[PDB]
Amino acid sequence: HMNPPPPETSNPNKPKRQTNQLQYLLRVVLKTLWKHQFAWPFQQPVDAVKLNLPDYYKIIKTPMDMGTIKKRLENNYYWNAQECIQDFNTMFTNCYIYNKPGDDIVLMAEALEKLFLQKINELPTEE
Ligand SMILES: Cc1noc(C)c1-c1cc(C(N)=O)c2c3ccc(C(C)(C)O)cc3n([C@H](c3ccccc3)C3CCOCC3)c2c1
Repeated sequence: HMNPPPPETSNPNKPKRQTNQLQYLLRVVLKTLWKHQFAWPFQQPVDAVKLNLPDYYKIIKTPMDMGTIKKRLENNYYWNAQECIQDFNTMFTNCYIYNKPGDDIVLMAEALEKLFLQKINELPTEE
């Protein structure tokens, strides 16, 4: 079994705009989650080959990780903040679907999600 290529993070055909919400998602949300004590497994795609998980990419068809989110924000890949919020939600839901409730990785994802939800509640109004 092989890992798939990582998610796309740049498309120069996609229109680009800088908004206070997108700036907040990179400088505040992504930065805060990146620095969390439990963030390291979420900083790059699930390495199914290294971890010998041949079923991971049979179950998870929409993989997502924070390394991908960081690059999509830097590349102005998202036109609206909701597309970015969806990617974080996909990353958390993937972890919950693949792993058993109560497993260490799930507890780590739940701690990151609690922090994420706190920062999203503080999402600034569109300027
Ligand atoms: C995120 C995420 N969501 O679902 C999974 C599935 C993951 C996910 C993603 C990755 C990754 N980015 O490659 C890694 C990862 C990378 C390297 C290592 C080494 C070789 C240093 O030991 C262990 C790793 N685990 C463990 C695991 C290994 C196998 C099964 C479950 C957990 C976790 C690590 C945190 O402490 C609880 C155990 C990962 C879990």
